[PDB]
Amino acid sequence: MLESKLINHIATQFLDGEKDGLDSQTPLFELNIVDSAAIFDLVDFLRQESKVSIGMQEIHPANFATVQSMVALVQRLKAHPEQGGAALE
Repeated sequence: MLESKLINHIATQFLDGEKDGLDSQTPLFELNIVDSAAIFDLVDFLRQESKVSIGMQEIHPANFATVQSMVALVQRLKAHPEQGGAALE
């Protein structure tokens, strides 16, 4: 249900608080519903819950194409200690 919590978050600012075309298993790319702008928000949600950091370099919608894409993107960096902080404080 955590996967629908990241949806309804931006579904407010994007869809007037309605869920249609935008959900976890729904193809965010094929329907083009979510912008790359809201990816930055979906990031904060995932990295916060999973207690990890991700770099802006890795923050792009290609990796957040669906729930199964974005979940697995976090799962790869989970095995890393520290990453993303390149030329950044």
